[PDB]
Amino acid sequence: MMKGYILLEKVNIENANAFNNIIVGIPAITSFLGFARALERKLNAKEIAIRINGVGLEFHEYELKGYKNKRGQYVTSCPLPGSIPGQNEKKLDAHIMNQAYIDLNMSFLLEVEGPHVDMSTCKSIKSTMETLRIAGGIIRNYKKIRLIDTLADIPYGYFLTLRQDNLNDAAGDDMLDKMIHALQQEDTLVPIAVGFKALSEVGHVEGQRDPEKDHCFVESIFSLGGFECSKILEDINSCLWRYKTEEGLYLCTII
Amino acid sequence: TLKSRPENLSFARCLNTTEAKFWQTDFLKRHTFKLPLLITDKAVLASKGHEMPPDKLEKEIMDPNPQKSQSCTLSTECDTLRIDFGIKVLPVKESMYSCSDYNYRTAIYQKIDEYIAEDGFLTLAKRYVNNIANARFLWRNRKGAEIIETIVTIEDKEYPSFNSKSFNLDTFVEDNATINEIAQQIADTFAGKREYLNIYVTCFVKIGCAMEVYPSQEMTFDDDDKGKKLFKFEGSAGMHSQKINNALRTIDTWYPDYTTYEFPIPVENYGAARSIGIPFRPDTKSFYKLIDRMILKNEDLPIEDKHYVMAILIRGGMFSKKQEK
Amino acid sequence: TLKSRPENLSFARCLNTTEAKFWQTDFLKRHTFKLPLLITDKAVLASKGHEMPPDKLEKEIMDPNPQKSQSCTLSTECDTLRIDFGIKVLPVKESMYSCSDYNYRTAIYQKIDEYIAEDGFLTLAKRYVNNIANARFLWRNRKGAEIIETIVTIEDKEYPSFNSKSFNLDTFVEDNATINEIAQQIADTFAGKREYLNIYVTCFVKIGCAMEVYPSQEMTFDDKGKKLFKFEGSAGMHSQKINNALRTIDTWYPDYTTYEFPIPVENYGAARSIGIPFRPDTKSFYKLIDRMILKNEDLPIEDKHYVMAILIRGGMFSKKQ
Amino acid sequence: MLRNKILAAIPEEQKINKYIEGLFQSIDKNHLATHVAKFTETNSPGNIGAYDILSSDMNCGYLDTANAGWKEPDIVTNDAKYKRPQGFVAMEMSDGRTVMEHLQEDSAELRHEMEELTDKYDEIRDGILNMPSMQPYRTNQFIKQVFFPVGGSYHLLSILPSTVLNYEVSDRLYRSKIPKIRLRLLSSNAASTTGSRLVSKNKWPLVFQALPPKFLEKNLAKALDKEYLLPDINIDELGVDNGCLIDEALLPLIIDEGKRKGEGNYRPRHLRDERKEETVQAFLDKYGYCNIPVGYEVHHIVPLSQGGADSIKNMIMLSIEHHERVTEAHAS
DNA sequence: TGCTAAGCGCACCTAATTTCCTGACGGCAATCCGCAC
DNA sequence: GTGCGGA
Repeated sequence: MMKGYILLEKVNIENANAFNNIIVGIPAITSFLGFARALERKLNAKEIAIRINGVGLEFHEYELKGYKNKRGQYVTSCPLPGSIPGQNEKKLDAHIMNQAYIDLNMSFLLEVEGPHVDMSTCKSIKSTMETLRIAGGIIRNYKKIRLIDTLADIPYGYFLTLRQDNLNDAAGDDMLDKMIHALQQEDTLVPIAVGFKALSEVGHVEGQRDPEKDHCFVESIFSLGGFECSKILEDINSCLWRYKTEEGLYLCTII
Repeated sequence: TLKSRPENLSFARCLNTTEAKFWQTDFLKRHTFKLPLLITDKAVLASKGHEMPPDKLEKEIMDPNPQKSQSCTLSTECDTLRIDFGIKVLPVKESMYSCSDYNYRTAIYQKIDEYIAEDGFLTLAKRYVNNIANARFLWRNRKGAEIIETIVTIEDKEYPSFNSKSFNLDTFVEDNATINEIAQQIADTFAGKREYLNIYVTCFVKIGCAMEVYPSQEMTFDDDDKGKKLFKFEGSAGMHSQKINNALRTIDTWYPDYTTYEFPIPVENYGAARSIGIPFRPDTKSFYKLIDRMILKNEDLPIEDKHYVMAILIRGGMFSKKQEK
Repeated sequence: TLKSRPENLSFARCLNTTEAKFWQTDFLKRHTFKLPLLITDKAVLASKGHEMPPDKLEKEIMDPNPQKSQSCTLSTECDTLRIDFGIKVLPVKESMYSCSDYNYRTAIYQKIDEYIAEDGFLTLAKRYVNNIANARFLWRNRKGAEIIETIVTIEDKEYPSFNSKSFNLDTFVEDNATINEIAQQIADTFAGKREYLNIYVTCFVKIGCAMEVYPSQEMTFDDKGKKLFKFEGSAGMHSQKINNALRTIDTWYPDYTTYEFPIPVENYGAARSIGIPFRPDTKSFYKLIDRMILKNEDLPIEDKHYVMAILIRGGMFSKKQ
Repeated sequence: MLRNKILAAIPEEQKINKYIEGLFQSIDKNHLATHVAKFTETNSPGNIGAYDILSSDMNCGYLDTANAGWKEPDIVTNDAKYKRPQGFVAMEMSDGRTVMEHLQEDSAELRHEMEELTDKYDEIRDGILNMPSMQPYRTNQFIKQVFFPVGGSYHLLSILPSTVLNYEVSDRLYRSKIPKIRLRLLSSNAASTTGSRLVSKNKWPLVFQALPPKFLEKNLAKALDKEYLLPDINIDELGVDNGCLIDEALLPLIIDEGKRKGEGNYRPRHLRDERKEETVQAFLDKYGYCNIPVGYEVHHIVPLSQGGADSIKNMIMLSIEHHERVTEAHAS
C-alpha cells in the first residue's frame, strides 16, 4: 500500500567470512540478502508489517586481515583454534582448517513496501539492528538511518553490479577459460558468488537443523561483477539485488 | 521423557568484544591530547642457543644466526599508553540459533527461567565487571606500571574511575558501588528485561617514556618469511578481540581441586587452560555430564555447578550429541 | 619426583633497555645546550683490492669500483657526543611466562627463595652497575676520548657523576659508594621487595670537532650496502647492543685462569670475539638446571650466579617429550 | 617399473605380499567423487559426497562444476588407513603413463609386470574399473546448513564443496597474471584425513582474489580524518568571568592556543564535524544567560575548519571587537 | 561596507662519450591426525 | 590406547 527507500548509512562490520572455496575477498551476496531477510523477519514479530524486496550494496573502505609481502601478495591470518567437538576434544592443540576474514565499511539501500513507511519504521530498524550480524561479523557502529527520495541524497561510494554479459561474450572451450580471459582483458572486474545449484532431489534426510522442512544438497555458483560510482549512476533500480528461484537453481540477480 | 541431547544445538556469544586500538599520551594532559602509535621493523644478529644433539653441537656451536622481528615502543616525549575497546551485551535465551527438538527447548527455557528467579545473573556479572576493574586485558602491559586508570561509560553516562592496582587478581570484590551498578544493568540485559547494552572502556597505563608496548601477535603461515608479525589495525597497533575476551572469562573458582591451586581459570568445556597442561574438569564435573544431569534426568544441582553451566551458555559453542554415521 | 623439564618453559627479561638517541653539545655548555645529529649519504670510488683467483685478477686489477655507503660525523662547532637511554628492572619470580607443570614451578620458586636467602641478588647487581660505570656501551666511540662522564638518575635524584676512564674493563669494583647505593635498589627490585625500578642514563663523550661517530648498522637479508639506524630522525643505537654490553659479567667459566677477561652470559658460552666456546658440555645451562631441580644437588655459588644470570636474561628452554 | 616402487613403499618377498594383500582388502572402500564433505571440517562422520556427471550449458551466466573442464576425477575413502589404491593408481610406469591409463586398455606392459608379482591381477583390475559412486545420504553438524526463501516458504540447503574445481583453478592460475592468493593452512596429516587424492596432492591451493579497488583501503591517513581535536585549557577555573574573557592580555593566549593546535591540518568540508546548536546551548547552561549576551560570540578556540571538536570544551565566549582580532589572525 | 569591467601570455633548435658497481658466515627450538581396532 | 597411511 506504499513503497519507499530506506538507507542504512556507513556500517562497520568486523570479522566477516571471506572464503567460498575458490574466492578469498568480498563475502557472497546471499549473506547480505539474508541479513535483509533477517531484519524483515525480526521486524514482523514486533507487529510492524514491512517487506524488503531489494538491496543495494555500496562500498566505502575495506581491510583484509593479514599483510602484504614485498612481492605484492597477500598472506592471510586466522585466530588460534580452540576446543572443537569430535574424537579429540580433550586435547590441548586443535586442528587448523581453511578460513579467511575481512573488515568492511558499507552502506545499504533498502526498497521497502508496506502499509506505513514513515520515520517510526526508521526508529524500529534502529532498535532492531543491534541484535543482528552481517555475514558472520559484528556491527560496531552505524551513522544514521534515514529515508531517501532521489539519487542525489545518496552518499559517495562505489556500488556493485552484475556483469554477466562480459562473461558470456569472451574466449571459449569452457566457462573457466572465459572467466580467466575476461579477467585478463578488463582489469576492474572481480569474481563473485551469486547463489547455489542443486546436486540431488528434494526430500527428508536425518540430521537436519530443522526437521520439519524440505532439504536439498547444493553447490555454490560463481559469476562476474564490477564497480560503478554513485555520481555516474542511471537509476536506483539498476543496482538492486533480488532473489530468483527456478527449479534447481537458487540465485541472486539484477533484473 | 527425553533421552539424548538434540542432533543440532548451537549457541552464540552474549559478551561480544571489539578490537582495541593503541595510542600514546601524556599523563597530565591525558584528557585533551592523543598521538598515534606505530609498529616498526627490527632485524637482529643472534647466536645458536637451542638444545641440539651432540653431533650437531660440535659443528654449529659458534655460528651466526640472523633473524627478522618487529617491535613497538613509545616515543621519547610520551609516557602513557591509551587503550580503547567496546563490549556489546545480548540476552541469553535469544541466543539459541538452532534447536532441532522442541521438548529440549521447552525444558532448557524452564531451567533458564528458574535461574532468573534465584540469583538472576548477578554474581557472574559482578565477576565480569571485576575483570574490567582489575585490568586483566593488559597481559604483559600490566607489569611495571605506576598508575593504571580505567573508565567505563554506559550510554552517555561516565561512571567514576577505578584504580586498577588496588585489586588483587585472585579475589573477587562484592562491595563496590560502581561495580554493583554496572553489574545490575548487565544482569538485566542477560535476564531479558532489556534487549541490548553497549559499554565503552578506556584505560590509561603509565609505564615510562621510551618503554616497550606489547601488541598482539598474528598466526601466519608463509614459507619464504618466518618472523614475528604484529597486529596492525587501521595503520596503528592493536589487540585482538579474542585476547580481551579470554581475560574477561577468567571467573571460574569452582573446579574440583581449588584448595590446592588457588587461582581462577577460564571457563571451558573440559577445564582446559592453556597455562597448565592437565585439564581441570575431566570427567565428573564437565559441562556435558552436568547438563545431562540437569535436563535429562531432572535433579537439583548445587549452585556452583549452575553458575558454571550458565557461564558456559554465556560463552557459547556447538553443544550436541555425538555424531553418528 | 620430577623427571624431565616441562614441554613449554619460557622466561622474560628482567632488564628492559630502551633504544638510544644521539645528540651533540659543547663540553663547557653541556648543561644548557643540545643539538640534533643526523646521518648523511656518502658514495665512494674504490679500487678492486679483494682477493681473487689468478685468472680473474689479470683482467680485473685496474678496474674502478663504485660503491655506496652512509656516514655520521659531528659539526665544526661541536665537540661532545650525548647518548640517552633507559632501563626498567622487574622482579625475577614474576618473569616466568609459561610452565605446563605446577611442581616444577614450586621447585623453581623454592630455589629462587633460597638464593634470596643466601645472597640478595647483590653481586650480580653490582656487576650490572659496574658495566654502567665504565661505559662499556660505547663500543667504538670509546677509543680516542679525552673525558667520559656518566650520570645516573633514579626518580628525581641525580646521583654524583662517574669518571669512566678510571675503571678497568677487566676488574669489578666493590668499594664505590654510589655503585653500592644504586645496586642495593636494583637488588631489592630483583628480590621482590619493590615492584619496578626505572633508571635513566646520560653520557658525555669528548672526541673533538668534526670527528666521526659510529651508530649501529641494520641487517640485510637479500642481494647490499651500508644502512645505519635512525631513531626519530636522529642517529642512535639498538637496545640489544647496549644490553649485550651490560651482561659482560661472567668470570666463572672453567678456563678463566688462562684467559682472564669477562665474557657475555649465554647458554653454551660462545665468545664471538675470541673464537672459543667456553661452556660446552658440563657447565652449560641445561646440565646445570637439570642437576639443580631434577636431582636436588647443592651446587657451588658460582654456578648459581650463572643460573640466575641466565634467568635474568631469558629464553626458551623446552623439552620435546 | 612398478617393481622397485612397490618396495620403496614398504625380507624382500613377504613385502610384495603385504602391499598386494593390503590392497585387495581396501579396493571396495574407495569411491569416486566430484564433491566431498570433509574438505570443510575433517570431523564429519562418514563418507558423504557426490558425483555430478551432467551436461554443460556454456552460455548461462554462471560457473559450476559442469561448465568447467575438469579433466581428472577423484578417488575418496573415509579413513587414511584405507588409502593404498590412490597411491597404486598414481605410480608412473616406464612410458611416463599412470597405472590408470594402462588399466583402461590393459596393455600387457602391465599385464606382464603384475602377473609375476601377484596371483590376482584379474580381481584387482575389476575393482578399479567399476568403482561405486559417492552418494549423499545424511547430514551432520559439521556441514554448513542454511535457509533460502522459495515462494512464501523456505528450503534448507546443505552446501558441499567441490574438489575437482579447486584442483583446476590452481593449475590454471600458476601460469597467469591476474591477482591470486595462496592459502597455506592445511598440514600433510590433516589432508590425509580428508581422504581425497586431489587434496593430498594440492594441500596449499591457489585461489582468486576479489577485492574492492585499491583507493578504498584503510590506512592511517583515512583514520586521522575521522577524529577531532579539543583544547588544552579548562575555562571553568581559568581571567574569565562566567564564560566571558575579562583580560585583554588573555586574548593572546587564545590566539596562541588556536595557532598551536590545528595549525597544519586543513580539512575539506566533507571532513568536518557538524555544528549542532545543542553544544552552544549546553555551554550557556553552565553559565545561564538563556541567550547570547549580544556583543559576544562563541569562538571554537580551535577552528572547526582547521580540525576541531564540536564540543563544550572547544569554545570560549569573547567580545566582537576581540572576535574581529582572532578570525583575522588565524585566517592569516 | 564597499574594493572593475576586455583582450592576451611566440615562432627554432638541441639536451655527450669511458670505465665500473665487493669479499665472509649465517638465517630456531615447540604444535596444530580421524578411525578402527 | 595404539598404530596406519599417504602427498
